[PDB]
Amino acid sequence: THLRPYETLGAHADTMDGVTGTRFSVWAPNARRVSVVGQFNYWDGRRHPMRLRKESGIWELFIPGAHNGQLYKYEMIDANGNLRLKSDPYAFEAQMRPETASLICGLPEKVVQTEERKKANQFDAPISIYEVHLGSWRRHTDNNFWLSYRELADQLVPYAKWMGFTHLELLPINEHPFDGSWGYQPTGLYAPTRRFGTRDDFRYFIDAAHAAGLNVILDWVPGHFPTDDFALAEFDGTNLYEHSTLIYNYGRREVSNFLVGNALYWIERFGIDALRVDAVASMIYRDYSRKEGEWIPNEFGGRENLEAIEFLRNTNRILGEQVSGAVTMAEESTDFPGVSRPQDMGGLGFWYKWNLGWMHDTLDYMKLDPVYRQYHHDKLTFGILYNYTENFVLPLSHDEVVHGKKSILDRMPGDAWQKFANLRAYYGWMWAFPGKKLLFMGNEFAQGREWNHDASLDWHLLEGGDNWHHGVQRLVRDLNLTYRHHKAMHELDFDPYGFEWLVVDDKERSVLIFVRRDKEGNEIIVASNFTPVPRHDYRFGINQPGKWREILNTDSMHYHGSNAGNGGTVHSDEIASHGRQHSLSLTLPPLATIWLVREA
Ligand SMILES: OC[C@H]1O[C@H](O[C@H]2[C@H](O)[C@@H](O)[C@@H](O[C@H]3[C@H](O)[C@@H](O)[C@@H](O[C@H]4[C@H](O)[C@@H](O)[C@@H](O[C@H]5[C@H](O)[C@@H](O)[C@@H](O)O[C@@H]5CO)O[C@@H]4CO)O[C@@H]3CO)O[C@@H]2CO)[C@H](O)[C@@H](O)[C@@H]1O
Ligand SMILES: OC[C@H]1O[C@H](O[C@H]2[C@H](O)[C@@H](O)[C@@H](O[C@H]3[C@H](O)[C@@H](O)[C@@H](O[C@H]4[C@H](O)[C@@H](O)[C@@H](O[C@H]5[C@H](O)[C@@H](O)[C@@H](O)O[C@@H]5CO)O[C@@H]4CO)O[C@@H]3CO)O[C@@H]2CO)[C@H](O)[C@@H](O)[C@@H]1O
Ligand SMILES: OC[C@H]1O[C@H](O[C@H]2[C@H](O)[C@@H](O)[C@@H](O[C@H]3[C@H](O)[C@@H](O)[C@@H](O)O[C@@H]3CO)O[C@@H]2CO)[C@H](O)[C@@H](O)[C@@H]1O
Ligand SMILES: OC[C@H]1O[C@H](O[C@H]2[C@H](O)[C@@H](O)[C@@H](O)O[C@@H]2CO)[C@H](O)[C@@H](O)[C@@H]1O
Ligand SMILES: OC[C@H]1O[C@H](O)[C@H](O)[C@@H](O)[C@@H]1O
Ligand SMILES: OC[C@H]1O[C@H](O)[C@H](O)[C@@H](O)[C@@H]1O
Ligand SMILES: OC[C@H]1O[C@H](O)[C@H](O)[C@@H](O)[C@@H]1O
Repeated sequence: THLRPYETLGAHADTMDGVTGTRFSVWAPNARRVSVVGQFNYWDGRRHPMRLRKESGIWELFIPGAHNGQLYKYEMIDANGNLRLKSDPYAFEAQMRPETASLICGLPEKVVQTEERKKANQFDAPISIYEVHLGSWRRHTDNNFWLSYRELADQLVPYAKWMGFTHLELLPINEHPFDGSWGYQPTGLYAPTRRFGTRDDFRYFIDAAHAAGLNVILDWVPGHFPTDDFALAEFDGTNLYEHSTLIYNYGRREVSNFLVGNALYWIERFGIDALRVDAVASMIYRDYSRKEGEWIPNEFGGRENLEAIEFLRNTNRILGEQVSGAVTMAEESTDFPGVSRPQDMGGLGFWYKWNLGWMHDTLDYMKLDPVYRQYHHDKLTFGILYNYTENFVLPLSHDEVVHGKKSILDRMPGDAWQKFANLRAYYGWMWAFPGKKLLFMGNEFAQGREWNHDASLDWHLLEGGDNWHHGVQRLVRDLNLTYRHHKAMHELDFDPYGFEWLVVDDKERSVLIFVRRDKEGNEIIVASNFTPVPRHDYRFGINQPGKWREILNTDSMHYHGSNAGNGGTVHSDEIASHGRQHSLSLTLPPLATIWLVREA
């Protein structure tokens, strides 16, 4: 019953005696005095000094005629007799950057999650995420002004839906004061940033996404305490939200009530269908060793923060009980055990983990010159080995395209034509490899310079006639749309059944072949030739003979590939290859991957 602090704390419309006003409550149990100051009383806190309930530590007071729209603050004298104003930790709407004051409105209406959105999160579901930072995806050209939440509905959602993505993941939209944090250093946890409009424009924007068939993942930030002025730091003159840099005292009921509630709020009150936490490693460790001693099983040097580890665990359980169908995802880098394993098994309790190791391993490989990929087969092949230890998302995130890491396009080897060929052949490996898929805005049309959180994306790359960039984009649209159609590509991602090697070592040629199969037993053959060399009459074993039809060739004219493929429907011919009792002779185009389906 303390899992929706937001439903009662903060500032909410109420009616007393039949006189409309607004009701104010703030948790500040070591204050000597609290007052609401606002427009309604000309920022004079003498007028409306609040009332303390010693039992709970909450200050209360109802102001008549105070209506939503009007800015306010809490002016307290803290526990030590100092004087400061505080912004509402439960501000649902806030002034913009330097202004930093809370606007009064209430909760939006609860949003009920459809059976359709709930199926889209499930492990058997095709899950292709399109990751976006709203502040830098497009801009108005003349102004270089931000697209509003409302303009983002007009543009982003038709564009995400068009491209065939399944989900839409936004970098944090909690209110924060500086752009370059990207939103991962917040101030107002319950307020969507005013950059792009009002709280209800945000609503209108996710409602619009919903209506177009997209789920919305939201980067959630319980890991980074709010360091700035008016934040929570030393909230009532004591260390209230924080511990004696700065970490939340998660062990304290009201703080967990604050943060677990934040999750329910975003899910229940805006209809967000999934939350992700960046940098769990930061949250669950700390720089210094415990110093009480060594009561440490899973040796981590005793810098583990158990208090925080219980928090993630407890949050996942509550989110399971209370809002089933919404899910949570994590990115953790210390190889911590079982971030995506059930809490009961002792895991963190997250549903999917970002597969940072597979992204590191593949890009390195793809980085290399095609003439050396013979000596590094392991980076493609060892991926499957660890796959069944987590429920993985193949990332290609915003973090991999910034700060001196070249764009994903810049890492490819070739002379121009080569250079795009890798990408087209890469993506079609990625989409065929076990795991859900996440891709960051810009990668889809093979942008060339790094992402600039301070600028629109180089959309101009797609002005002009069909070119290399139109080809990466169109391929991706096909990868998705074919990915979504074939149960094989997504049903058994986490079952050893769903994947089987057909050619783990043909190392010299750098050729790799495997299949993905669903629960019925239908298979899809995928073939990648990671060397610029074309390959004809290539032969290898199959489990199922019959008619095989090329459903996607990475190399085709539309993607500005060679356009040279196998031709038409291929029929299996009995020859002995790899002891499978059936073999195929195929064209392995140059720097391209191939996908085959078997015609009945
Ligand atoms: O050499 C001269 C000059 O060059 C440089 O200035 C360039 C900027 O540095 C550079 O950023 C680029 O600015 C880009 C911008 O970064 C990028 O986001 C992109 O803008 C897109 C919009 O996002 C997109 O919407 C579309 O705009 C639409 C709009 O959505 C729609 O509502 C309607 O208004 O139609 C618009 C199109 O007309 O497309 C644009 C671009 O295609 O592109 C920007 C480029 O304009 O380019 C600047 C020009 O050089 C150097 O920085 C400077 O030192 C040099 O003096
Ligand atoms: O231009 C826009 C285009 O959009 C739509 O076409 C898309 C298709 O709907 C979609 O299936 C996909 O087409 C793929 C195709 O699936 C894939 O097999 C591959 O086609 C290869 C052949 O496999 C290969 O044999 C070779 O064709 C040879 C042929 O064998 C030979 O007998 C002789 O005819 O020479 C041919 C040379 O082309 O190469 C082709 C490559 O085209 O790649 C296709 C393109 O990706 O994607 C299509 C484009 O998005 C609409 O259906 C269509 O009306 C529109 O024109
Ligand atoms: O429309 C009048 C005025 O609006 C804006 O100024 C207001 C601020 O936006 C608002 O935050 C508030 O400022 C208070 C601070 O938050 C608080 O820390 C302390 O300094 O008390 C202030 C109020 O005295 O109120 C002001 C206006 O009173 C806008 O920025 C102005 O351009 C505009 O003139
Ligand atoms: O033609 C390139 C074009 O593709 C997409 O435009 C879509 C549009 O989003 C849909 O609403 C519908 O009209 O189909 C169009 C393509 O046929 C992209 O949205 C757009 O950026 C791009 O220029
Ligand atoms: O000056 C560079 C940038 O610094 C910070 O990101 C500020 O929030 C932003 O307003 C400014 O443009
Ligand atoms: O720096 C950006 C450039 O990187 C590489 O040169 C790409 O080939 C080119 O397309 C892109 O414009
Ligand atoms: O498949 C033919 C290809 O051979 C090589 O990759 C060339 O670099 C490229 O220009 C050509 O298109």
